[PDB]
Amino acid sequence: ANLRTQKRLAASVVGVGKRKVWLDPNETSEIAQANSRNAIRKLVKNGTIVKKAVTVHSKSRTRAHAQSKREGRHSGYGKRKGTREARLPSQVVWIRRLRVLRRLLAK
Amino acid sequence: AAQKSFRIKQKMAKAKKQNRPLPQWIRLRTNNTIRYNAKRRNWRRTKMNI
Amino acid sequence: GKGTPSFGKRHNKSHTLCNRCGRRSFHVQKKTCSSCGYPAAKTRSYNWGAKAKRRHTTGTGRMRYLKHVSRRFKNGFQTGSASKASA
RNA sequence: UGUACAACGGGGUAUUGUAAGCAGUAGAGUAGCCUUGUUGUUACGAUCUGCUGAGAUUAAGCCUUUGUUGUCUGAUUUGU
RNA sequence: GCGUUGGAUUGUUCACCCACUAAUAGGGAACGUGAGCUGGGUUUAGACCGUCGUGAGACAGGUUAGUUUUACCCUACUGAU
RNA sequence: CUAUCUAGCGAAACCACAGCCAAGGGAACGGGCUUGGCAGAAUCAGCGGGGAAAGAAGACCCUGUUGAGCUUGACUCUAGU
RNA sequence: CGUGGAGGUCAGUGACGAAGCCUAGACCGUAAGGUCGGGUCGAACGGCCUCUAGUGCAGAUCUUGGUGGUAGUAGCAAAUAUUCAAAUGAGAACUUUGAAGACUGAAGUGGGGAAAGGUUCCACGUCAACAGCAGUUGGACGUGGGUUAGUCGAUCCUAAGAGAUGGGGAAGCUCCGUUUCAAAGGCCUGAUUUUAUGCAGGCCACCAUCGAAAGGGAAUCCGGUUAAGAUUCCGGAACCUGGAUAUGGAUUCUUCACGGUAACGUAACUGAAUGUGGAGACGUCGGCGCGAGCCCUGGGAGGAGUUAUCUUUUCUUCUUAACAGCUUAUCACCCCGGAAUUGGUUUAUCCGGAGAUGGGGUCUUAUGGCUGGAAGAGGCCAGCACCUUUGCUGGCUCCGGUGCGCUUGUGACGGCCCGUGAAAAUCCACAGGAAGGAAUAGUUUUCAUGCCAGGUCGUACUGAUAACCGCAGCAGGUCUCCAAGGUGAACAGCCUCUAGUUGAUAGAAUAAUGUAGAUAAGGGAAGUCGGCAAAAUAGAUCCGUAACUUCGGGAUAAGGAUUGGCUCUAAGGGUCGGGUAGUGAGGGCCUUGGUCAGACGCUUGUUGUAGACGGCCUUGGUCUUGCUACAAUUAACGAUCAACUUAGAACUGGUACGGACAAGGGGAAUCUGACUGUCUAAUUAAAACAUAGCAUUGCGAUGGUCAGAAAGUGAUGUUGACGCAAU
RNA sequence: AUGGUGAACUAUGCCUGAAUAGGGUGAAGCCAGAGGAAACUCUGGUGGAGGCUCGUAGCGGUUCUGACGUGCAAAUCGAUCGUCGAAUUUGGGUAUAGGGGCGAAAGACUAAUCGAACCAUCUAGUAGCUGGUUCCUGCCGAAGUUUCCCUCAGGAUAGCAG
RNA sequence: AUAUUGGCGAGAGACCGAUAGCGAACAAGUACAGUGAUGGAAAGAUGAAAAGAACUUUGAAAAGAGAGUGAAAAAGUACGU
Repeated sequence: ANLRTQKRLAASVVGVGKRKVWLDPNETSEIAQANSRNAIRKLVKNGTIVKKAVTVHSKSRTRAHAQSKREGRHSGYGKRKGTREARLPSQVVWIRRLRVLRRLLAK
Repeated sequence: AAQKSFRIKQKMAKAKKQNRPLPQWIRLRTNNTIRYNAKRRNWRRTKMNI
Repeated sequence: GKGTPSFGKRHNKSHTLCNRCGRRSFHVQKKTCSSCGYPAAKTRSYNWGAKAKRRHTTGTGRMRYLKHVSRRFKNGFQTGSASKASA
């Protein structure tokens, strides 16, 4: 049975794309009978079409990696590919230096 | 072209009506020499040019 | 590229349907149909083109008035109604 | 139906370069604390050492093998 | 019968030198060999300089930049049934 | 990855007829003419000598009482002044 | 000899069978050809005497059509990709589903559109044809369905420009101009009560029309719903325009308002012709401030993942619209005050007696905050059972933090010019004072509320290595908005999350020769016309840098030293606090009593529950202070917070450290064009053209240069010698 | 030659909008400091200019004279390239047209065509120049020579022949 | 009294017979190509009458073999010869 239409319809009613809709083949006999959104909608609540929860993109290395940089690691000459102004412009360092001098004198 | 004009659409509506094969009764008419729709138009092989 | 790569840069329309003959010869910028002429008060037909004239002379349409003119003169332009002869 | 053959496994040869895991008063040191020290330990700590001159691979065109399992008659054609 | 080279200059045929070596002999095969290669030169079109012409233009003149295509046939040859 | 073999699909270029050589003459460097050499099916993958191979009734030279572009104290006119 | 037709003739042949075609069967003629036999086949044809002509075939790179060998050959090899099982089906490397493995890596192989296409959109059934393999699959075939607008656009305005009148040319098709040698129009008050709308005056003069669905433009969003529609449909909630009528409020015998010194405010708070002003209306670049979306992240409330060992662990939901009330900023302005001992002040030095700093206020309301819309909406979860049509009960949907972060918007600025960087429709306001008006009520419909209507046209889909154009489903071309995580300067390369594909013939060995990547011991350009192709350095930090010059450059010149990991050191900020004793509020006043809104909530009453434990007063132990005192100050301190940047020190690694990607060969000169730039789109990118500079020439408009067939025509010219035109 | 069509490609102008990561260098102007008697000169910060520069998106294309060259392609693909906030790139509207437009010129572009467009008619244009020129048999059967011609890849005259 | 390939209505031929005759004997100025002015074809004859194939069998079907119709399907719609 051609189930392309049902996969399309199941994507829209649930909301997720076609890569997260699961239409089992063991009971595919009645899946092709669903030719409407209401028919597909009741196929979701009973448990026929699971949501195929999102693939993990765990940023656990990055949190540890950024933790290392915050400690003072990976801050050598071989870890840099741009000039000292691309990384931190001297204008910002000067602006950060004036605005604290201006307010300190004002304070 | 999405944002069309009625003059263009009235021509396309004419094309849709004439985009059909012969009804079978035609071939059974007395002294009939017609066997195919020589005016068939499709959107791939030929263009209407409006 | 003067060939195939330059044939994909054409998506505009120079001519459009002529409101008088519907042959898509109505130049947009020039506002003059190139087949009959519009909104000129005369249909262009040159003697150096004879096939083109033969395509638009009397007989290529319906003759909504002249198919009856020969018949109307065929009797003498009578008016009124008809009589009852027999049967 | 043969100290036949084949697939695995074993041994040898070789490439490689010393693993997984545990342990270590090894470790530049960093700080908490408590009986506050004449190694105080807890947590982290690139790395190092001990089993590991190991581990992995080793035939696809390396060698040998009594071990385990398995195979041994399908089709076609041929004469003075 | 066998062997007759490596380089500087030049597109170079040619030629002149450096050097080795036994020796650096001459040549033909559609001035062998571009559906083997290169395009350095001469040879379309761009452009510069000199002479000539009133001019458009001309010069074995000098210089720079200038797409080079196909064998899936037969024979011949190289291997195989 | 192709080329190779296999399952499916499946053209074109080109074609007087075809395709082994030496020598001779010949329109004076033909596969077929002559004289000799030789010659045994069916073929397969490469190859590039050849078929003066293919692509276009040579863009070079000349003829034509054939043109075109350009130039000028060529001839004859001419819009403008 | 033969071919198409015509006159005559043979009363010629013929469906028990003409013509035509086939026939290594026969006969006649040297030959052109003629006759017969057989097979095929079904409607006309032949001999002879003459006439007539579109009358004969091998080729003219002859016209049209068809078929060959080549040949079952060339080939169906770019875009890093496929595999297993089941289902359907006579028929699965390709259809569907499930399970893996990958890719595009968010300047998509993702979401929407402009032009273009025109039903390709969706459903059913189906494979003769197309999808250069196949196919029960399709952008294919047959039949049907689908596009809902007062707010989105077209509609309207005008730009560059087109063009109709009046006119002038032209034999003329038509050409010039379009406000110019045109007496070119409607319009409010009054008349009213045959005036229907004429008429008597005040009047203004613009002066066809078209022309930009990314130029200006009146007004709306959210939730949900189809097989295919939506800012259009359902529900809820808005605003604008045209019109009619009242209700409510303000105004008034100071008849057409008050307050504030003022900037100005208060929902309303008369008003014509005419004139004026504002908006529409607007260059580019650079930095800074602020806002939104996204990114990062803490607490808590749930779900999913791992769990040989460890991880208060990983991922995921926690959201709020158009519209409305209150409130909120730079800039700017106003009142007092008066300045040198000059002071405020931006990252970027402008401002101040034409009046600062300071104190106090006004204003635009982008934006933002609370509330209504609106939590009854959406989202994440637990139980109920319904072959079903489906729902009910339910919980949460919360409190934060930082930043040179990316996209974008906006504000005050600064730089640039022999470029200073659009028009109109439309809307509003001011000066003016015409006209009318009081309270026995007349206005007020640019105050609040109420009533009605918003016509026509488009809305489906693609928008691209299959929907557009390139004869095709052809590696080509085609305008634009959104765009995450990590390394990294980075929208660079590389890997991944959301989303989407897994698609472009396949199977086996995998010969040469190839195309695309590569590696080579020693020498090294000896090769070649020419180091052409490859190669080397190539990121970042520190040191160092010549000849010459137009002094700006050459110059990251040339040439040297480091780069990983762990543990540390130092430096670079924000926000709060400058006392003790009596006193007043401890405007939290919790606490003990209740007084009585102490009530809902857990159909009158039974009598049962809390009073929301809260307005209202306390005898109170209940970390901000005005007064005095010690003497109040220095040293400056103490508490919280979250960023990266830079430098340095030890240790450590078979001395490896821009470890993958990423990424300058350099120098002495010579010829020539000054440089940036441009051209032979399909063989020449150049010393060629162009450019600034220099010089010359013509021209004072009854003109200089140029156009037209004329013109009452034009381009320079919306111009003037520092200009135009020709070099 | 006559009469018509074409700037949807490209050539130029105008009107209207749209697009251009990240670094290097460092000008005025300004501030502070130092020197000196003055004139004024040096040091350290900002500052962002600059038809500058390295380099993506984009526009062209230099070289390999690579690939292909009966191709994916009537000129494309890969690497190596010049430039990249401006005499930048481009959409839409508009204007300029055939011996005429437009040209930072190359006789370049003018919708695969241009030192001179496309279409139709005159037109079956003319050619001393190539090619072809369609059945049998019988009989006879030559010439490349004279003269003239802007004549010598041609005619006329005479000749040969029926 | 003269001309008249246009329009209507007719009569004819030593004309052509559908690669000829008008481009078109046919859904012909039609399909189609070009942005455009314009260019522009191919296509007649199953049989007297569809009587154009009931039904059997094989195959998934398309179809085949029979049967049958029809003088004749060596007339079965891709149909005179």
